[PDB]
Amino acid sequence: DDNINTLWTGVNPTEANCQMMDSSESNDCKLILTLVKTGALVTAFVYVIGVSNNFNMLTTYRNINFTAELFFDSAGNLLTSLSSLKTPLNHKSGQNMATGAITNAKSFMPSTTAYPFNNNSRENYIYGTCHYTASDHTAFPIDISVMLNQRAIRADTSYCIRITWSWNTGDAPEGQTSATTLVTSPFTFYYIREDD
Amino acid sequence: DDNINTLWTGVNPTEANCQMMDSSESNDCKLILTLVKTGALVTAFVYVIGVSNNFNMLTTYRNINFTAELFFDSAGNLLTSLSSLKTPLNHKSGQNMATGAITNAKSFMPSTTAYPFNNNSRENYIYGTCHYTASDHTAFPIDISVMLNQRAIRADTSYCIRITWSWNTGDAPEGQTSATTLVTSPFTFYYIREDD
Amino acid sequence: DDNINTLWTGVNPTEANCQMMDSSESNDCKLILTLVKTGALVTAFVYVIGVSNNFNMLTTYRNINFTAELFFDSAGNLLTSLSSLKTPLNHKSGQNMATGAITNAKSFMPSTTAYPFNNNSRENYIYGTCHYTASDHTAFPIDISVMLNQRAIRADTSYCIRITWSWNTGDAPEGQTSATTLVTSPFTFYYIREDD
Repeated sequence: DDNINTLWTGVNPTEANCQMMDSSESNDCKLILTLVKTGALVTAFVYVIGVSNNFNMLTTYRNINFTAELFFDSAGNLLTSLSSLKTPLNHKSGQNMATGAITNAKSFMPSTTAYPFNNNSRENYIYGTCHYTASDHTAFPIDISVMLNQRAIRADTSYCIRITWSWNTGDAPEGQTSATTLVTSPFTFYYIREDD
Repeated sequence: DDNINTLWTGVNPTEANCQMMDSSESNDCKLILTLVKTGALVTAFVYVIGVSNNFNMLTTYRNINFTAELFFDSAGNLLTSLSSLKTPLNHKSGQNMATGAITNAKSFMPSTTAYPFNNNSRENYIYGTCHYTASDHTAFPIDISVMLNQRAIRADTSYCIRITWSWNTGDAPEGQTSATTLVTSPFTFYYIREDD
Repeated sequence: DDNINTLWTGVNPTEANCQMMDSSESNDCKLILTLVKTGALVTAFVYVIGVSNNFNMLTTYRNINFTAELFFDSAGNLLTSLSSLKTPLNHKSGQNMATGAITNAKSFMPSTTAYPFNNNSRENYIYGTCHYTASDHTAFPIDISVMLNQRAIRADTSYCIRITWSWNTGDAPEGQTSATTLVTSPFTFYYIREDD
């Protein structure tokens, strides 16, 4: 069964499943996250679809960054209370999430052996790029940094994935006319996965 | 059988399988394309090998862009008449194309759930970069755009993939005298795929 | 068995497995390399973790380049005497290398059909980017070149893979004092895989 090789958020959820900004009253966006086991690695594919106004209007600032923090327990279960993503992940079931248990969730996690915790003498950072398309159809470039693991906030935080989208320009992607909706193009990164 | 997880053009076809330029009267290049299923995603691997003289000589201009348009039917069979690629895809058979029927061709296609159709409703694409190597061995950078399912053109056009290669420079990558075959380095992008 | 689809160095070997610099008297770094079969392609995942002082002190210079040269025989076995990597690859066994024989090693190799030997205006180099993280956590960008096949050196050198990391900047990545071990973020590239 190939569907269990995916651990994902589902494609275009009915409602916003992610609270990117602390200032928001509830989930302010749709986080689309797909994790695929591909040999010794995880293929990670992620992007964002703006939902709440204050989030979407971030396009109007010249200097912006927002982070999705995803925290997992010892079994590879998403800790919804601590994480930016507020609905747990599941296997592929069409364009949707399956509803049953997760098979070998742990082997979707970033290797603690390759990406350790609280080790000043090693690094866990992954850097990439993605884009936003403005109303004027110009490709606005978005920086993406990825930090794996690192310090664990809670006693049960056994694995970490943090994704920061940032940008810096003399000009803002968008005006105050608004009537614009923020969406990042997809970013794909790769990491080594933990065993069961 | 792993061979059915790939849908491609085959490696290095005898002669040009793609008519990239509107001005060409026939196939003017070899479009090398690999679509590999990787769980809920498709890994897409693409580059071009110039054949016709007029096509190879694009290296001599300061402002150049070319697009391969791929249209697919409801079963996911390439609509060759409408497409730049004039030869259908089939599974991996060694370094070449297999000759039988295609297994689950639709599950290679870009998801209409993730990528619905824009018929004047919206506007969008996905961005990357690749390079050309000049006779002086210097890496000339080429921009790549990818548009999924933006617009359906004929009644049987169930899926769209458009890929545009462009560059803009004060100098042309090759001189009039230093003119050789146009070849791109491979570009990889990823999309969420439709189900069977 | 999914483990045989992976061919790697293992995670964080106890001792340096790679001699990057010719000036080094023994292995001066840890080469982390993972090759995963992905249909008709191989997903190649590579980065380095510095070990020797001479190698770690590379962080203090403004213009640096180093290359890992990998040569394989007709059976797809790494030729250690010739290669920068001095320890053979094996399949996944947890966070480590398998110890037995290698299953279908040749199919992890770069296609001679796609990437021929010393053939003019044919096949191509691969260019990419990755990063080094300085003490202030600022991302220093590293250019990567990848060369497939191309020139063989010894009579049993049936396959070739070269990886060049280079950089050129107005400032050195680290200060003289704040310098620490040199570690690259992972670079992921793709090639068409030779068959069995």
